[PDB]
Amino acid sequence: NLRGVMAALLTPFDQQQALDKASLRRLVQFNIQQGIDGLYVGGSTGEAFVQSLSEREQVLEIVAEEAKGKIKLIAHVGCVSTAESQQLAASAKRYGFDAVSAVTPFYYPFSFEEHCDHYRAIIDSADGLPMVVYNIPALSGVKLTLDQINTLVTLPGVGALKQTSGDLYQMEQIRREHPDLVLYNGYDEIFASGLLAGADGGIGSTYNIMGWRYQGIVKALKEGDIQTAQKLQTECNKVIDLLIKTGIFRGLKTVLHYMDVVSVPLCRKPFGPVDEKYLPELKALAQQLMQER
Amino acid sequence: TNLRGVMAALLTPFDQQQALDKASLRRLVQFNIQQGIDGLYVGGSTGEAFVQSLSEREQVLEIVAEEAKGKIKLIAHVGCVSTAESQQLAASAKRYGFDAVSAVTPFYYPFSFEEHCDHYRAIIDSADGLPMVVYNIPALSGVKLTLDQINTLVTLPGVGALKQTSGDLYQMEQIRREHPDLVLYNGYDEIFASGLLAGADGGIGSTYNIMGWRYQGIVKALKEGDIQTAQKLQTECNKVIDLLIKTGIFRGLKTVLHYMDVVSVPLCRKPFGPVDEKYLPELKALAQQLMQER
Amino acid sequence: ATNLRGVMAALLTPFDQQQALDKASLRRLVQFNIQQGIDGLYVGGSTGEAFVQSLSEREQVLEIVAEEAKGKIKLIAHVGCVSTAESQQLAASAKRYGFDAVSAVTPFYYPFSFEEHCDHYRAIIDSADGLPMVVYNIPALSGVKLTLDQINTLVTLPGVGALKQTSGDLYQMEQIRREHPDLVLYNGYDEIFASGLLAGADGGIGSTYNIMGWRYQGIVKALKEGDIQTAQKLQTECNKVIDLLIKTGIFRGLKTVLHYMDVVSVPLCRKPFGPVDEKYLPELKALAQQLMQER
Amino acid sequence: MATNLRGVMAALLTPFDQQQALDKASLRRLVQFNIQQGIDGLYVGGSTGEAFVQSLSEREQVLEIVAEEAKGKIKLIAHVGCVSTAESQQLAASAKRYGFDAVSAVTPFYYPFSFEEHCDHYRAIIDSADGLPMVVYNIPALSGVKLTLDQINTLVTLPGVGALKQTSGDLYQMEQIRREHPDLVLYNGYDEIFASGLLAGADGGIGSTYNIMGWRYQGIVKALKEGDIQTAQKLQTECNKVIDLLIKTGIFRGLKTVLHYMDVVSVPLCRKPFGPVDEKYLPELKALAQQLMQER
Repeated sequence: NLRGVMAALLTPFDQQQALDKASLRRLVQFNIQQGIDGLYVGGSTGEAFVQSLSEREQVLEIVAEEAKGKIKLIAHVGCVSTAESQQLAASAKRYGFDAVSAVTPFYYPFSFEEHCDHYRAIIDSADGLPMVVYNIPALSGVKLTLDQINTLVTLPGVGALKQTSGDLYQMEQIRREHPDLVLYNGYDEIFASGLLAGADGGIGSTYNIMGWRYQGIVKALKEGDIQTAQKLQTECNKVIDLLIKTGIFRGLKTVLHYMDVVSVPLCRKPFGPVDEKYLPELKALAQQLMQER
Repeated sequence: TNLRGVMAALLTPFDQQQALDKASLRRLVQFNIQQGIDGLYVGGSTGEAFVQSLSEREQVLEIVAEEAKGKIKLIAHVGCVSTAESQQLAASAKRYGFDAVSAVTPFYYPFSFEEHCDHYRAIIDSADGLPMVVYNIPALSGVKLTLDQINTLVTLPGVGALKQTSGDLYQMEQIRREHPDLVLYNGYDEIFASGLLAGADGGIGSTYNIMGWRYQGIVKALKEGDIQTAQKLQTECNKVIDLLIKTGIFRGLKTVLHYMDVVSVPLCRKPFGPVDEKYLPELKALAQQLMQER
Repeated sequence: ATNLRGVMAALLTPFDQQQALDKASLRRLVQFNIQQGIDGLYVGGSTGEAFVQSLSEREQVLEIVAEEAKGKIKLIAHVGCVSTAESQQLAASAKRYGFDAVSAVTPFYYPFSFEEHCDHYRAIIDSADGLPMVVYNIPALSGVKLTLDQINTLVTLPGVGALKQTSGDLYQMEQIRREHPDLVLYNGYDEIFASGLLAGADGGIGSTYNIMGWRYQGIVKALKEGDIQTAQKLQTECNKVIDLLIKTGIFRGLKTVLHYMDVVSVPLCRKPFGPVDEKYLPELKALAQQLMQER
Repeated sequence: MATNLRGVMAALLTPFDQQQALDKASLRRLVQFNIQQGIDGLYVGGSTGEAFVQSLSEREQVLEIVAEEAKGKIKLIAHVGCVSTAESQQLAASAKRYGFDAVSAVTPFYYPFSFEEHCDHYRAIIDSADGLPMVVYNIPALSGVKLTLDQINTLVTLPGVGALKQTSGDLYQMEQIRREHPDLVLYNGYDEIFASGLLAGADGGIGSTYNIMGWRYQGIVKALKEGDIQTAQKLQTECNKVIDLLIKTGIFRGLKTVLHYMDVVSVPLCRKPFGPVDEKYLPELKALAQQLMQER
């Protein structure tokens, strides 16, 4: 079962921008400890697009060694290139991941038929692991229609859709057309509303530092406690407001650093460092979250 | 009391000659009242105000007031590109006894934010006491405001509410967080349930004319913590919206109301065209379903 | 000329302190444009602040401009409104006043199907009673984004004799010319006039022609004689002015310059348009001086 | 002449074999083909070279081979841009080692970087270019990065920047850039508006279609220089008939196909996800190759 609340994993680096293996392992265990349902590895949040294929494979392998069998593992193997995506898909299979995922190839304009074959090819290389289609127009620049999304999710081998879109009319339409589809809400800031619209879970960057809040929203809605669901979402959004100001990945890494999970809170260039004017708020947030749970 | 609630965006019935059908207008107002609607938003996009003259818009305002003043809440959309024209309608809404005025951000010409603010100020002055409902609808106006700009508009002297026709529910939550007492109407019918959850405390929509009770049912369900009921109702509303978008929203609604014996002639004004005859069976069946449901 | 090709100024509508039409200034502006050697005037469009004017006010301007310039220069009446019926009323008036053609922006605000847009133009053409129609494509303001195929269909509708192309896409400008060798095609963005002509436009309609139309005529002439350098220098000078007008506000900046040229009595635009920022007056006054000396 | 970057330069394609691997023989043939039609230089490793579906070592291999074939004969610009600053720096150092005349980098994409981050990205690559002028690359349609004129002005005035490849159809901005930077090397990016772009202020251009008809673009430059507007328009019109076709067929694969018929490229395939050319377009593509060879 792929339904659930899963954190989009960050990739810790050292002062020289190389992978910090010890912090990667610590972050994986940290997520498992807070009760996350699984991890989405090698996606936007893992800074995969500023990593080489071998670096992405190194991360996939380490995460699997640390969490395989404990929580669900989804490997985002998407690249612009189909061949590169296939290589990562085959490696994900070798490492024992539960599923693979791929963002719609970007930069170059591709036809819908080309997108479809891209997914089919990756699915073939995944050799048995279900595919999680990844729709994120804001970053990819690829704007799919409802009909096209329906076609992609019905392709043989596709078992889920990560929907990073704020269009909750479309979210409802997708659920209506696919009653059994695993549908992950992609924008943390509308999680509650996304679930109400039809999503049955979610994948997000902020889950790394407060995943229990999202689990709390799932529970609140299940119990019909709208008040609690809204309060939790509101608190999540106060945090998201901050992270958007500071820079999301580096802000999260900085909080995790103050929690003693991540040794060095740096992202790879061109991402810059966190503006020191935000440290007081980030330190206070880490303290608050550590006390909270 | 207050302006919170579920308000239908009133349609303007026309006769075979594109002229106001007074009889059908009155029937539609009473029809909405009987559905349990909290009020009516008159003279906005749904009323085809932008293809009507000022005199025609005033006529609709006056008649609706005669039919519902004192029974339900009445909000008059007096917005025009012109500030002076908007002011004229504002003065008329006051004269007819409306509860509030509203104005879409002036469109077509690119205006600076300062000009948008002064526009609202001038209309509020002419509204002579009636609270202003700011109207954010980027998809149609082409005006894209930032959260900071929206906060400034809703805090202008005389503003008492915001009609938020935006599918951005992160911003909906941000607005609620910044203005806990603000009257906030969800503008897109298709995400009503999610909009309320995010922070809206009511809504204004075109489809309320034929199934307002369903939206009232969503408010009740969420209030009683009945998530499934709220979702099921929203799903049903969206099945209707799917159809209406295919047929054309205003004319599709008028056609359903026609089969409900409310609107004599379901036509919209040109350039709007007629409903494709192939959709009549579905619209008639829908009208039948709704009537049996209500 | 026995055709509609040429350089036509998009006429501004002078108002008094009460924001009411200033007839004396309107007449002066019309004569001023004729004196500049303009080929014609495009009346009642964006630049005339038509969308903050009533139907009767738009008609009043049409009548006056006709009284002043009919038979002297070409006159195109922009009768476009969101409403088809309202557009038809203005079309009938334009015919009665003796305008040479009518024009209409793609109806906006509400989303209309392409078929509805086509019927809209057909209806107005019917009311124009013989006057040719100038289709008006201006996506930036109207929000209507037509494809090349749709534009081709619109320009070939019975009764259509021209297209005002307010688009910065010069690939599409060339494609339109390639598909319609005889079509009258007006470049709409003053700031790319020279390049627009090179791409295929055979004339233009613009707001800034009101204060320096002779520069645009100079560009047409320069290109006709193969004097690229002169064409570029003129376009550059036009853009220096356009840079300023965009900062000050185009319509009010233009009106202010005209005020200093003793053409417009009160350089005000109608609300929500605000007044010019006094900090710009020095530059605007200097520009007026320069333009007058240039003549 | 020795250091001048102004001119008409083809955005080089990367020929592959049936297995999607680099076809060195065809790459060499394509370089010579461009030199023979009088091109002023080559822009290598950009969008057109399918760089974003190539690995760093593959991009370096192409850079090295092109240098061996054309260094000293025509100008060579190495597009070393990657989303990652470190990868870009690696390519920049290699470009200098191979003897390129300049480097270039597209604004990093996918992730929403701040303007300050874009600036530091360019500064870092410029440092690694150790002497080679930088050609800023503005192409919003593909990168999704929309810069303001003020931001473009800041970028082109960074120490070490000697040019800007402007892939934008906004000719008002093209003129504004020329007015603000009278000595800046400004390349028109959209082939379909080349003539108008030069008139607006560009002093040269870089484009994909130059690979099959570069002499036409040189013809437009000469025409405008001589004041022959009719000839300039005629050439642009013929170029646009071709561009209309390539947009329908797929630009890179359509070009490779024409080059295959001109006996330059062995196998005209692009790398997946790019699909093959729809066979219904082969008649026009073959006829185009015949026409161009006749013309040349």
